Amino acid sequence: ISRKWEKKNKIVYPPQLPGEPRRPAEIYHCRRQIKYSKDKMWYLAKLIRGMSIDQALAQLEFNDKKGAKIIKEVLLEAQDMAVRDHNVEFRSNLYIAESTSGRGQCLKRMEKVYCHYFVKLVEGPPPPPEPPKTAVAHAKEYIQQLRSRTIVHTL
Amino acid sequence: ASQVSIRRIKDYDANFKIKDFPEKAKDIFIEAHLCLNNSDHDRLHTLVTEHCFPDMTWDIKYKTVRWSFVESLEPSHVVQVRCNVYGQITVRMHTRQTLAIYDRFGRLMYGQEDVPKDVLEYVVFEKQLPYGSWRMHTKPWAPPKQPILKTVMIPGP
Amino acid sequence: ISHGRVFRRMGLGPESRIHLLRNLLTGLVRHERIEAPWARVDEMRGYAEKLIDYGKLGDTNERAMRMADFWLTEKDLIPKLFQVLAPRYKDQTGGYTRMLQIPNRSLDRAKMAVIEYKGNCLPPLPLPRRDSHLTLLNQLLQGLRQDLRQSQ
Amino acid sequence: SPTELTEMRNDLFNKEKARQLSLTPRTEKIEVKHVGKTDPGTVFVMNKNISTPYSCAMHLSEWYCRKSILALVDGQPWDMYKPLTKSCEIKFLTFKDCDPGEVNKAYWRSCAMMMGCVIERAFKDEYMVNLVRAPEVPVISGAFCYDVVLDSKLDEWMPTKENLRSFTKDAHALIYKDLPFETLEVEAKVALEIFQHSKYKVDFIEEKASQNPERIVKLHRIGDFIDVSEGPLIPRTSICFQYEVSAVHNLQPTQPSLIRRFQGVSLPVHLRAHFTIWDKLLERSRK
Amino acid sequence: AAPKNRRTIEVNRCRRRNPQKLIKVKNNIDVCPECGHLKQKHVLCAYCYEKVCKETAEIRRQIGKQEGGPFKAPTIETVVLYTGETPSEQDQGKRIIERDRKRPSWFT
Ligand SMILES: [Mg+2]
Ligand SMILES: [Zn+2]
Repeated sequence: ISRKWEKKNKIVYPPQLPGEPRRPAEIYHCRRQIKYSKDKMWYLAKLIRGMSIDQALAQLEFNDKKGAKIIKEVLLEAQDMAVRDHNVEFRSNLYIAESTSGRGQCLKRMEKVYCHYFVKLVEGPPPPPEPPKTAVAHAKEYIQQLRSRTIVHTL
Repeated sequence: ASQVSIRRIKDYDANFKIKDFPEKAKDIFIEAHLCLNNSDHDRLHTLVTEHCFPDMTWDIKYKTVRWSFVESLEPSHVVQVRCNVYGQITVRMHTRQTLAIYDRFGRLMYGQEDVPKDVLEYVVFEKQLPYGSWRMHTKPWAPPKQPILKTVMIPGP
Repeated sequence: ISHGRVFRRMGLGPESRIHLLRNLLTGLVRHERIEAPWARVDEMRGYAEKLIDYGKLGDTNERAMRMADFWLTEKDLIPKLFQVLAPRYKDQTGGYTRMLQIPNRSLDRAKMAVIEYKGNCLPPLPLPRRDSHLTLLNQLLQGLRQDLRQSQ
Repeated sequence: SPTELTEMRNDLFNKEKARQLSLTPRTEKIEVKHVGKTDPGTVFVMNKNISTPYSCAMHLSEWYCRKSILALVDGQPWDMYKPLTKSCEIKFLTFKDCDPGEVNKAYWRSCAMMMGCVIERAFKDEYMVNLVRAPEVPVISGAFCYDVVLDSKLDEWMPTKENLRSFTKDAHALIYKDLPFETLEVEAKVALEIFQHSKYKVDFIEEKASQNPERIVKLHRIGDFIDVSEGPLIPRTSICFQYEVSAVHNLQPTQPSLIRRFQGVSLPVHLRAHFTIWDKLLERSRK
Repeated sequence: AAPKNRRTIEVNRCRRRNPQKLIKVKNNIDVCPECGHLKQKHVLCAYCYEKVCKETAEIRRQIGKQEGGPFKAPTIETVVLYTGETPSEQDQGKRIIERDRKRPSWFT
């Protein structure tokens, strides 16, 4: 029983200088004791891993699994808290920075499974996906490796 | 004016420095508003009662306020005092403040840094009528308001 | 192998299949709109169509009366079939029922479907319209309408 | 030396932009009421001369930003990036509303401006290209036209299909670059006190505001390019997906010069048209 | 039979997180262009359908209250009329199911 996640919304950074880039805000949120396995919640958690909040809600509204509505309620509460307390400007300017599912506590009869859901929303637009490794990049790195060979085992 | 209520003050306190009251009031005002910028709310516990301490401390957590006092426009003069009695004393004050609140990530969300600007106050101190000492208790026709840096939405009914 | 078998398999056998479809069809004739699992409605649509076809022949025919006796269970509906539904479609020669898909069922996440008899009194289903005729692509296609009509 | 003319335009453009933006007196607040069947009855509280309709759209949902293409405030079209100015009423116009009139007009004049920023730099520096105008044509017509005047040395040059292909590739580069259409309201004197290089648009510049009671005009900027148009433009150049300049025309009264006319046709990402329908549409972009 | 060896977390991760087992991102969601709610293309707007089913249920409750009991399927058409709506010239001889709220804008 460790309540660490909800304590990362309390780190008070130092007041920004007028020069440095505006720091993107954050909000951490968690749902505890979801009556649902973790090896099933993981798929929903990974689905919405790298997409903005509104697309995530859209994708969850139309998925069949039982945990979809739990994740949706969690994300809505997170968005409301982010606007109301964490001084976020636009409630659509958020994206799922981290989404994960973890084990839970309660007892057996045959384990009665439980799970927690952990979400970190980061202000700003989604980062673009890592592009595919173009053939020129592969040739460039192969040349780099060919050009770092030294005479092995001598002066 | 209200000498009938102030008779209780004279009887109980037995000191009643009437003209020193503005000085003490200004001192406690600047002190209380001075220690809102350090997370050192323990002394703010004894500088304000539980009536208006919980709001003055909870709605400021995770907000790096940096207040400041720069001048008093004119000397502060006492106002009418009324008075199973907690002694409430109201003091009018024209002061010169600067204020710059920040969010828990360090981004400005109210006021400018120096911007030394004037403020009008109807402050009200209260004190147990014993050991309990002076405590700020409360703070206008229609003075203007400085906007917020943030743009908001008000949903429909 | 199931090449060219048009009948679904449902219920506890052929007979239970006919009885399930019969209850669905009776509900449809009684209320004129029912929400049921998609596959069952798709199986029952053909039967509802042919029921209206039999009902057009009218009371006097005996074959149609026997058929509507079997396929309607609360007999108060047989009047309706022969005096409200079949008369209503004296013009249409086909397609008396519209079938849509709707949000999956909350409990068992089955594929649902609302099926109704065209022209009833009920509030209209939110049918999906096509794009307005004034949209960019439609406007360009309208220009092509004109320019092709004049040439021909 | 055109490569310095662009700088001579942009420097003063940014100068006026900055001097206008600096006029705002410490972030005043305005209230924007939202009307329309979707999410009705909301009250945005925006910044008097900083927040744009996008700043309102993003408040509602990513869907509004992705789908919105123009903004009505006080019931007149208003570009998405153009700052608001007073407590107003707002609504968002898309491509799929029942009456996408204003949106279609804005889309096509924006495509005209893009074709301008493509053609101008298309030629070899030793030639002299001068943009005449973006003649407003109805969407029903079949293509958007842009009137330019080439130098007299090219009278014996009707462009070949390969050069049109090059034009199209360059325009596709422009859309692929994904630059916005910044706007700027300016007093009409910029066109009469600096822009001496306006030789044929020297006529349009009085058409800007000589007709309207006020003495202010609209400037639109793709980025290291400037030109006027008669209405709002779509927010990003990425909106266009299918694009093609088909051919060119000439007007017979060849006394002033050869007023070449460039035809093009395009569609947004939303309203993509299948391959064969697109071929048919192109065939009619040659009239 | 039975396993001969435990299977490691690596093999289990190469099975459980294989793409074939992942949840696919749906490419067919959009916004009801007029109503402004989420929907799939080939399916009805859920909010609109619920607001239709509510009215259908209210109409049917009135129908039941008027027909009395079971086994009373009428032999004539039916028309439903909201407040301040006299039976039109086309609806005479058709059962009327009165309702006591203003006709919905979406009811044509
Ligand atoms: Mg079965
Ligand atoms: Zn809808």
